[PDB]
Amino acid sequence: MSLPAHLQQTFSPEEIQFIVENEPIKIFPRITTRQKTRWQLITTDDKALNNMVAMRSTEVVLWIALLLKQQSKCSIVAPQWLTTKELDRKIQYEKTHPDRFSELPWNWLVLARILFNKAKDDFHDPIHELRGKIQDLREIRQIKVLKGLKYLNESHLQLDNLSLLEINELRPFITEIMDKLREIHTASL
Amino acid sequence: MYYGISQFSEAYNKILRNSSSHSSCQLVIFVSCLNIDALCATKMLSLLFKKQLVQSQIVPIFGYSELRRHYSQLDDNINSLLLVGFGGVIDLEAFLEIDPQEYVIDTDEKSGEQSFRRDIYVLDAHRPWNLDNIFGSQIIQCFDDGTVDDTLGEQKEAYYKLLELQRKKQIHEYEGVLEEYYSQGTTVVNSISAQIYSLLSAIGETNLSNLWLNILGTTSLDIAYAQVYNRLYPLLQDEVKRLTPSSRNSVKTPDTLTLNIQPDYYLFLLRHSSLYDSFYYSNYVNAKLSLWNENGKKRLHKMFARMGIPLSTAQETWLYMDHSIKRELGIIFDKNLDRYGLQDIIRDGFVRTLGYRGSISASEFVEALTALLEVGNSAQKLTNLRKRWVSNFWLSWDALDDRKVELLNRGIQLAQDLQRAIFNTGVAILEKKLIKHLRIYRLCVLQDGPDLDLYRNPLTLLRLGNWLIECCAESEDKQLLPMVLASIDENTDTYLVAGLTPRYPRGLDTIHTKKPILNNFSMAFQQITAETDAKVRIDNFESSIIEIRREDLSPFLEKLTLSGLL
Amino acid sequence: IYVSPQQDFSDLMKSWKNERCSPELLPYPHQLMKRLLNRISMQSQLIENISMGNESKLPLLCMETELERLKFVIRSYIRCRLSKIDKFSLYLRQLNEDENSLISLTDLLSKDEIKYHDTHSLIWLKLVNDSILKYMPEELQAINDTEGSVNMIDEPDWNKFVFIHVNGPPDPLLQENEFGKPCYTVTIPDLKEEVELTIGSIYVMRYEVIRDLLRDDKVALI
Amino acid sequence: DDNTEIIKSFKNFILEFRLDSQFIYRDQLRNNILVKNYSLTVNMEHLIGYNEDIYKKLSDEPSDIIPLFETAITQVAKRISILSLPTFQLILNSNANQIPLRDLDSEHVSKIVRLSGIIISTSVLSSRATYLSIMCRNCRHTTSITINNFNSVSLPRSCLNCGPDPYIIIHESSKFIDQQFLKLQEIPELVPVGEMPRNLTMTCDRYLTNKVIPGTRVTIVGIYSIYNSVAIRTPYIKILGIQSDVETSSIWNSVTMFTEEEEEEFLQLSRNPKLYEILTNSIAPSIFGNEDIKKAIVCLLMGGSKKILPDGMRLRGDINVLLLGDPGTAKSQLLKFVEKVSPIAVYTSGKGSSAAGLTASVQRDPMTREFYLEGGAMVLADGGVVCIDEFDKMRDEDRVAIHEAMEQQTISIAKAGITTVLNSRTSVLAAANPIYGRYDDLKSPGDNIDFQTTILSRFDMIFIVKDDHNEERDISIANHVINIHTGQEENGSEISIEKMKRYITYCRLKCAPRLSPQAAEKLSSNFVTIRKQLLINEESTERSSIPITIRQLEAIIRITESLAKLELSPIAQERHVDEAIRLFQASTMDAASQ
Ligand SMILES: Nc1ncnc2c1ncn2[C@@H]1O[C@H](COP(=O)(O)OP(=O)(O)OP(=O)(O)O)[C@@H](O)[C@H]1O
Ligand SMILES: [Mg+2]
Ligand SMILES: [Zn+2]
Repeated sequence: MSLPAHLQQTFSPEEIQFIVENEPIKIFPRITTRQKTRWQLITTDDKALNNMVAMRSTEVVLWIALLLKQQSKCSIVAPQWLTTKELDRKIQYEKTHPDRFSELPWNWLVLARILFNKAKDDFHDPIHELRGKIQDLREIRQIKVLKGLKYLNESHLQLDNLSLLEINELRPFITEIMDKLREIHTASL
Repeated sequence: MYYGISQFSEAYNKILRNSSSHSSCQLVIFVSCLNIDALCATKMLSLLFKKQLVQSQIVPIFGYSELRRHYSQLDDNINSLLLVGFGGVIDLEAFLEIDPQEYVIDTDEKSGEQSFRRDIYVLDAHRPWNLDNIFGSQIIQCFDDGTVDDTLGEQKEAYYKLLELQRKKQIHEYEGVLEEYYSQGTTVVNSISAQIYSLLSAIGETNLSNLWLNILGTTSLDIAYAQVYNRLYPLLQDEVKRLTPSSRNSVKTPDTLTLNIQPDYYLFLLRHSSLYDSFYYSNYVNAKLSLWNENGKKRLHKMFARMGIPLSTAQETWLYMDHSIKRELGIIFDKNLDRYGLQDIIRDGFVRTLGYRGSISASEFVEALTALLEVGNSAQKLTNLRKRWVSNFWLSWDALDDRKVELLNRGIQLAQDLQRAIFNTGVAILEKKLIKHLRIYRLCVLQDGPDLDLYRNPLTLLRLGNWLIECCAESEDKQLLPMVLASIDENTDTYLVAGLTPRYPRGLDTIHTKKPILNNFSMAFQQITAETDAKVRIDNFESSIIEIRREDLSPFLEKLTLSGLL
Repeated sequence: IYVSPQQDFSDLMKSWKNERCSPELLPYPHQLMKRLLNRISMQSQLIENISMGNESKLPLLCMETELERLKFVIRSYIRCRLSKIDKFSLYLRQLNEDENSLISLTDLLSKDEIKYHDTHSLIWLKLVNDSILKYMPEELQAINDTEGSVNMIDEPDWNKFVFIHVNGPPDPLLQENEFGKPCYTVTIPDLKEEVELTIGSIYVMRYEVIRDLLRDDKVALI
Repeated sequence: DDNTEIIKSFKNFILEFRLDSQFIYRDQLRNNILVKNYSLTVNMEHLIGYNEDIYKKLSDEPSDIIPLFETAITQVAKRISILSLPTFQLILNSNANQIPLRDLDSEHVSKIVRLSGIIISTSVLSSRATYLSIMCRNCRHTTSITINNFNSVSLPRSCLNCGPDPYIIIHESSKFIDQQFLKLQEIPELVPVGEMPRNLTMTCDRYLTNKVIPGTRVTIVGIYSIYNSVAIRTPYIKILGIQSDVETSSIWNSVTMFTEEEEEEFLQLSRNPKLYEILTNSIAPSIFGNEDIKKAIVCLLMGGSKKILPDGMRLRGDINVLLLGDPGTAKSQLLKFVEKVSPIAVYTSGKGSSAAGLTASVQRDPMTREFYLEGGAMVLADGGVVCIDEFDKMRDEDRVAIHEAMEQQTISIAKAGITTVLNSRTSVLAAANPIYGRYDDLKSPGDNIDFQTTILSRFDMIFIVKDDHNEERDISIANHVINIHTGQEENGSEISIEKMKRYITYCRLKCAPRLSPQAAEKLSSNFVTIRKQLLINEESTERSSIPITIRQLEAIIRITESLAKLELSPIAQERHVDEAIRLFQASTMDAASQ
């Protein structure tokens, strides 16, 4: 009908990316917009862009930041959590606690991919090390997800600190299996 | 008018000022469909315009007729037009029926200059420049490499005095000097990619990808015009030195990119085939050993035996060849190649590597691109063939990207197959002694070969012509003579005649070798066509390549022999 | 209560996500959508005015990209709503046919949705009447019979499992747990269970039990 | 010391390799572990690219380095799958030059080599030891041994007083793996001048077992080692990777192996409105004319559908074709092409055949003195096509052995105390000449055919090809042959051999159409008409040599079902019935009327 079948009940990865790019990010403007034309946006705030000074930290939307970066008019400041030391600490936390998930940002995977593809020279640390750390974190979380999938039941279920992309990936299977279990239990009564 | 070497930045700024508006596109680029140098130059320009967010259209073109058609089909919103790889020799104003009055926008009496809605930029390496485009016309802008100021002052004065005008004697002298200037042949003086890189350096947008494209464009000329490559090599060396990181101690990473000046060899696809194949399917090796008969094969086997490389090891592919022999190859060549006269195989080339991927040299990359251009995959059939070639242009364009490596591998395989086919055709030509020798020139006509279809493309015919020129002609101590190569297609019943300039022995620095040899066949062909009546086609950009009807070749060759203007 | 364009965009995104992940058809935000359409019209006029008249090139690109993003969001939301209306035409018609029901399609749908619903229902009814229904006896000539062997009216799956993220008030229902964190308590009548939802925690709950919290905006579907 | 460094290097290669943004081997290992596939396939080009020193070490001493690689793979798998599993197998892929099987000699001892051949025999799976639990007879000392299957190991000679060899293996606590033996012959085209084909012994372990069937060309990557059965060693090959052009897994199982990209290529091809013409043109492109025989060969390759009734009766679903014609008709070339294109096929000469050759043979084992059954062309070509050239040359005795195979699709053996019923579901394509070498129209058909009616009735379609001297056809054939001698459409008018073979396999494993009532009515009417015509055509002097029985009705049904299967159509309509009837009239009734 109006909506395709693959877009029903779930978001496509492009939709998840679109949702992610609405979040703020820190940049270093390479031009001086502030006065001592004017952005007039209706979805986000335009005060930050107008009051932008060279080599001064400012906050804008991620998609606007990428658009500026394409023109080489701003250097994206990578998130603090995307450092080698912080990723190592998160890996250690994951290893020490086999029952919970590390408190990573809900958009860590999507943001990491976007920044690796678009902003490669902005990172202070080598890109390959960050890729390896992210891969290891992903495998550990996959092991935890597989272990936790054994407790599906007709009642609720809790998955704390799980990111948005992982939830999007797992939504079909988990939802359908739990729905069928609930249907069987309801029929039993 | 023309722009000097330092005016490239001004021309680029003019293009930015005029043809830049996000509302609609106002920039169109016309590209020669069968020129690797033009392909690389247009790729560099496309990346540069993408950086600045300039809306543009890229249209491959084959021949002057298609240029006229496409220009007639152009819209009125095109402020600037780019002619990359052609247009230098012909009169664009006269050819394109461009009348400046119909193209003007505003005229200022005080300024003395007129503004025109459309502008045309010519990036042509061929010579001689057409003085109408350089000194007469204002709409046509030419990207000169300094030739006009270096050597065309006297012709400039003569043309200006002709325009400004007992006087009959002065007019006679000026028109005589103009005719003498116009009487010379055509050659290539510089690489367009070099000029684009000079522009980028002027505006400071030079990086490693641009340098790689410049290297490819420059080395595309090595096969034919080695003097240009030798002149431009030191600058490429210096630029590679400048752009390379000082420290290489860091271990390889998946994203590491290397660009080294390593010893290259005059061998065919050494790194993507076997050593035996590399020596076998090389123009220089075959020329210096005559590998088209059994004696050449015996000599090659004897050479390989004296180098200490087993025949089984030599035929092994490059990747899996024994590492000891691969490491010693440089020394082995240093001590053994001199005996068999292959001392020229030693050379320095550019090799590019990506992290955890194979390493490919510039010559091999150019060979793959040319193979993709050639075999990648009455008037109606001709149009369909030219459409197929235009389509192949885009496969070649895609191969230039680092993400599309499968296309590069396919091009390498097609290059191997094409070289094998050309070798077979050359063996057939030489065994049959089909190369007739007339005092003025040599002649070779293909009529009943096994692979006649492959030679409808001008590039494949030029490849075969180069193979034949290097073999048994560059050697033998025979006086240099231009060669005529013709092929036949039954599906259309017409010929593809291609004149080829002679070449001095490769790698023989001499005063006479320093001087170039011009290609005079365009003038003779045009004169014969105008005088005769045979419905010949001179629509190809390379004026030396024409299409001749089946019946008229014999009279055409008779007139060519009797003309004596070759 | 209008606040600012940013809040309107945030509410539009929340509504889009909830509609995409919700089993039922949620009420239409009439005022918010009217404001958004008017703002889009004014912004398009402003962009045209600026364009008609090089430092100003980047801002214009930003305006155009933002307009495209907002248009895409609204388009996806409306198309999802139309698909849901397609899947629940008979349900609704039954809602309207009942007078004791509190809900009315005028509040539950926009005018365009009402027109689309009526037109599609009429067209499909004409097709099925000219094809199949006219041959069956009078007893089987009703497209919506609830007394048959299988009910023909497809109601929403009330107990569908959905992902939620507890955010709390932008609270009488709020209470603290043993560990000192704010929490919500909901019941599952079928299983006679009590589930404690902790603020900031992701859960996979049944839609029916979380319906009130979702409507009050205390939780949001992921 | 050095072993630990080698293991660390292999682990780093596994955990660090990447060509764009996917860690190929890490993800591959995780995916393999997910489906309980404890192995890892490594492309040697990637290993060379990552670090040439590792490749040099691997090539220098494969038998000592590969186990370290397996240990590294196991450690990485444990890291990636278990949140704090037998030894994993390493399978190699390479593009190095293939060494002829006969060129393998002393110079290639203990080296990784690539070669191709034909599998002629496979053994029964055996059991090897990996983890052994042992105990001493006297002091009862418990000990364990870990064994790798790469041979340059034994029970300790001295206990840890106890006599020599004091340890006895405890079986219930040990772990074993699977092992198989294969015999690889050299390709017929690669054999030297005037030499018999050479055999080579090969071994495979764990996940490389049950991968090949006898009679299929394969490419093998392995180590050229030697084992002492006194100054000599018996050569053998330790298989490290098997690459074949036939999906053996999908042939012996109802399971079908085809990538999603394949499945969707074969659906698009089936959607072509004129696939029949493409396949007809794709068979024997170098042979002029013979369109009807090419269509018959297409039908034979596709085959019909087999039905098993509730009462147990089974109906044949294979199509047999006979070619009786004059010399120079290109029958043998068609047979060779059929053998080349079919997924499974055996080319045999009637002259050079026997009863025991073509069914199964009782063979006594030299050692055990026990009788076993080997297999012949109709067991080796099970599920395929048997091309019996020179059909006429075959002795009566030999010939008579084929009837049950053709009709009942089984082989019954009662010899040397062996009572069994083998399975031979094959299609027979035979070529033969008349009694006098040409079909003399002066003599009656009965005098031109020495075949008894019993054998002829089993052939679904019989083609009597007569060479007629027509100037136009002669000139056309001469031009075609001259062009062939002196001399690639691939524009949708023809598909290569590999694609056709894959499509044949897919169609056979996917579709089994059925006749519609209209098809049945039309077929019954045509059968009645044909039988009435045959009865009318009879002459008092002789009875029809070419028979028309219920088998011909079954053959026509099979042809219709094969035509329907050609397009992946679940149902066969009158459109296919018409083509089947036309083919039958063009071949069998054409032969009978004469
Ligand atoms: N129509 C044809 N097109 C191409 N080649 C043909 C054709 N007819 C015959 N030939 C050639 O004629 C030769 C006949 O040999 P072939 O073994 O194929 O004959 P045959 O029909 O099996 O006869 P025989 O009964 O004598 O064994 C082959 O080389 C075949 O290539
Ligand atoms: Mg024969
Ligand atoms: Zn003991």
